[PDB]
Amino acid sequence: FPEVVELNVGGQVYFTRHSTLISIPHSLLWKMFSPKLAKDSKGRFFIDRDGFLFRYILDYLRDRQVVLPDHFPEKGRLKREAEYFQLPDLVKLLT
Amino acid sequence: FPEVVELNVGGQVYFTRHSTLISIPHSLLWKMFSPKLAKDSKGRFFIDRDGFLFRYILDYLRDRQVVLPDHFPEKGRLKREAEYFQLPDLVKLLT
Amino acid sequence: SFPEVVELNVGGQVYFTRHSTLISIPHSLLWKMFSPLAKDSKGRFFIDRDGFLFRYILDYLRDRQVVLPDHFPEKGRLKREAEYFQLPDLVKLLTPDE
Amino acid sequence: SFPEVVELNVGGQVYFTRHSTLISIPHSLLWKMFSPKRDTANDLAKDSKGRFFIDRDGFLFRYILDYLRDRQVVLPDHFPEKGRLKREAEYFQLPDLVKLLT
Amino acid sequence: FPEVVELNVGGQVYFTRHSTLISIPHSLLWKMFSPKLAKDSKGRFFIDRDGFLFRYILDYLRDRQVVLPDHFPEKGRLKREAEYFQLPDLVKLLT
Repeated sequence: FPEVVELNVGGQVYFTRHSTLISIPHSLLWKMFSPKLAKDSKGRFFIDRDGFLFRYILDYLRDRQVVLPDHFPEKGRLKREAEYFQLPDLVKLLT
Repeated sequence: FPEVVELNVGGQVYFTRHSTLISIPHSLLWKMFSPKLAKDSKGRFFIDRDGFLFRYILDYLRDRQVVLPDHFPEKGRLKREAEYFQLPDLVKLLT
Repeated sequence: SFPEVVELNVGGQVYFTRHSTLISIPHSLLWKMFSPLAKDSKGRFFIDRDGFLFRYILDYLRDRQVVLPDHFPEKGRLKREAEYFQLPDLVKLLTPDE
Repeated sequence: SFPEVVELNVGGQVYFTRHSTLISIPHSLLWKMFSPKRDTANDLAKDSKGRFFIDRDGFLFRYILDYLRDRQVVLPDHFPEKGRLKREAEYFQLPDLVKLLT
Repeated sequence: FPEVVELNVGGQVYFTRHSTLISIPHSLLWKMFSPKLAKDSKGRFFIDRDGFLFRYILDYLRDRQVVLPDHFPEKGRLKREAEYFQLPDLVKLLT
């Protein structure tokens, strides 16, 4: 895997470090990006999840804490995304 | 059909796995993408439905459940979309 | 002729629909326009109307029915749009009796 | 030199309208701005994107644009800022719209 | 370093002057671009943060002040970004 990973999450393009994707052991992205996969038309790694919500999943992977926009109406949806990506501490934070 | 399908739903661009579109048998998207279609100017598969609501149709196809944003004012509209795409269990969840 | 999938620019908002949807209701304005027309700089068919309201006009053309968002504050404005597009049954659905 | 479909940037909000709509009311500001009666007249402010720029409230222009299209005013249900729009109609020099908003 | 620096901030491409990146001494971008790193697949300088919030970070580097859009819902998120980029005076302005 390259140092900088190019992702396509349900249509939205994200760039992150490989270390960020494998930062939390036993999580879904850690299982997927183990240093040892579906690709988009432009050769980007594809994740079949909501693109807009992934922005906050990424920031939780970067900081182990995520600040949400004022009057964020998708807390419950982000909790479901956190459940899918298997991030129990983020699930606890969003309950 | 490619592994990652590029969709244009009434103006809104979505990317999903082909398996996700054919996940529910006897549904409309299953009929449309059965391996045995209208295309946009940029060669994307076209769906003549509301683009904004398709976001929640996609998440239901991904998880066989969908979490909606807080104070979602388009439950009735999504129910009509679920009826069109022939997803009875999603229609039941929105009633 | 007209393509299968029509690219529209309605007062700034970009919409994509099937040509069959635009000519689904005979003697309506969109039927008159697309029966076999201004174009923007990007070559999209231009409609000089409110872009946000067109979303509900499109759904009425798709199903001959339209569900509106809860506490929709532009019922009167959509009625005016329905009048412009010459959709009498949609006008009747949006007109209050009291 | 004006295109059939004019791309406008009104204080941040992007609007698309026909050139005929902008010059529909003679002696109004948008008519002065866009009229080919200008003959040797070219300047109008443009944004970075190349769109014609109008230094006014973007949200209220929506109802100014609909008055030019229909020569009537259909407003959203429970619209509070009626005076602000009349002030916009005063700026765009639309006396008949001013009279409708009284 | 070139006069005009090409950046990739979590997917979003930004172009700025080298002087703007080193305008505030002892900040993270100063230490990164000092005349005395990570690169994207296309050879662009990579920053593993949120791409959308980074425009405001550049505005503060240019003018030493930042005007936010009316009803800006991401003040808290931009405060976290300001903390990461080590801009204490910007953090104080966002508290």
